[PDB]
Amino acid sequence: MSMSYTWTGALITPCAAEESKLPINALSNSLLRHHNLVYSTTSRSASLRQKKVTFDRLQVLDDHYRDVLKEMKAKASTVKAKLLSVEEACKLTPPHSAKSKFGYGAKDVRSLSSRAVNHIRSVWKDLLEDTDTPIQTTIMAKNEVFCVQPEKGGRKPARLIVFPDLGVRVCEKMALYDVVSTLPQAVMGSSYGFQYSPKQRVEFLVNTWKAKKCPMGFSYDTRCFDSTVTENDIRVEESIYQCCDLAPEARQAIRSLTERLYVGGPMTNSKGQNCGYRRCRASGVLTTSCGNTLTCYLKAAAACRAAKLQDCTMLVNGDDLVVICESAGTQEDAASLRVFTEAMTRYSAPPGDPPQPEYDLELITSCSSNVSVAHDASGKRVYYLTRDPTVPLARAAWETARHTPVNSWLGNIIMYAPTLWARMILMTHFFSILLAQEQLEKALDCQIYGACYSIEPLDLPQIIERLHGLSAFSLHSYSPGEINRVASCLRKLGVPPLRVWRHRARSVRAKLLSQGGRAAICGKYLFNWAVRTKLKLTPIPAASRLLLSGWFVAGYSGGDIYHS
Ligand SMILES: O=C(O)C(Cc1ccc(Oc2ccccc2Br)cc1)NC(=O)[C@]12C[C@H]3C[C@H](C[C@H](C3)C1)C2
Ligand SMILES: [Cl-]
Repeated sequence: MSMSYTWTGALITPCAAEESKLPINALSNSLLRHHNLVYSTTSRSASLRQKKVTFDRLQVLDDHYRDVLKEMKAKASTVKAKLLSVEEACKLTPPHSAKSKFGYGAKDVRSLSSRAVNHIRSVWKDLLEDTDTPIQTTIMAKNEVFCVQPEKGGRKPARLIVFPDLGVRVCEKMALYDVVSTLPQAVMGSSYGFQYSPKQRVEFLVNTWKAKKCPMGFSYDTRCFDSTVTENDIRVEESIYQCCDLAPEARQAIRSLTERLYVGGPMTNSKGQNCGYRRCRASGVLTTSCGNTLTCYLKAAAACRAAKLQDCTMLVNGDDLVVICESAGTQEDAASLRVFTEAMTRYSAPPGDPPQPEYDLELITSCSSNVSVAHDASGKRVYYLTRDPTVPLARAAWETARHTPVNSWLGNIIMYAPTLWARMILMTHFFSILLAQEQLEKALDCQIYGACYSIEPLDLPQIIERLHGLSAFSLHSYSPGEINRVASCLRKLGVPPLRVWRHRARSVRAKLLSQGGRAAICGKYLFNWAVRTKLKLTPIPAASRLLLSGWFVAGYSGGDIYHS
């Protein structure tokens, strides 16, 4: 019986200028034409999200709960985590990270400047000596682009982001970075979804589905997960971390950061005004992904035991949960789900949209995607993940008409490379401009699982072949449903139908060819689909000579992480 937030009256303010509408770049229209369906959320709607996230939490724990928890601790107690030298942690800080309120900035932290490392050290020392005073935090409204869908009641309010000053953030890395990158995997084995690259996630889903006599799966959408995480949920997370073999110093920091940061604390807007008090999960700390995954898995697994799902498998990614089990008859299934929801609700994690049993894999949506099918060169059946490309496109359009620090279009191209909307529209549309500006060599930033990475377009082919396999360049005969969903979308937004992109693709693939080197290996593999005479595509050598290690290991959303 504790509120997720208390508010003072202070508005959530923006620090910069917030553009809500698409500018009208002549280039933007080379992609999307109905630029009035595209929109970005601003701190103008923050008060609506505030109502949504502010609620009371009732939570009753039980035997199933305690049994699973105990099993988790057991596995946790077999993990050993080290600390991180100020230096080591400083390197994990993104070049563009928010500057500290204490004189220095991101580059100063990255460049191990003196003033910075001195504050970072005073902060660390303060964590060891004071284990009670609530650390201060800032609450900003996020600004993400979407498309207008009248079927949902128009537009959606901006999401909130709550984070601590850069000093603290670098400490968090020193104390927990190694833990949140190892504890998760060790406690929930194969259920931990961040250990998989696209090719592996698909493989884990299909295999698990096909491994059931009469498969039955569902996705469980939790209404505002972060807001439901109770203080006991966070102290429980801590007790799990504490199971690891930690340095007496790392233990004091972890305990101190839990009591002072994670379990809640006060918030101020950009103007330094007292905004409110948080008593639920902070969206912008390092343990956000690890914490949500651990806690989402804990409750879910215990609910499976109250509902009696038969031989079930779970795949968790933060607050995103998908469950596949053995069917017990459509009616018994519907009922096992209602008890599942009832158990979850008791664990302080009610849902938004109530879960619904599904019997067709390709009709399940987890991590905003679904399995679909296509065929490789030798006409073999190949599975891959995809989604409605509306948002992806509406954003790929906004990022063409306004410069953005991190661009999703490159993340989508990588993660959804085998899809047809990514290959015929994204690759085509972008490698296009990266020629009308000669930037095939210029590295660009993008996020994956939260971690930030610097990637060069000219390396996409090797990368893709690594996450999706070589088939991803020769997939044909896509399922009609999919082909149709994309086409339907393109018509909605105003994006030239697939045929137009086929033409553009042949062209682009050309200027890229009559440019040889690497720009021609991209036009060769990334566009072998826009030419009748299809050249033979074989294993890329420079595809092995690349370690994508850090990539798919753990999740770091809101963790202010930068991988190099
Ligand atoms: O922010 C995150 O924490 C985050 C998590 C995430 C988890 C599981 C996924 O499983 C899938 C789902 C479909 C295909 C393959 C795989 Br493994 C995909 C993404 N998003 C991104 O990494 C992304 C990467 C790229 C593409 C999207 C949007 C932005 C840019 C954020 C997800
Ligand atoms: Cl179909």
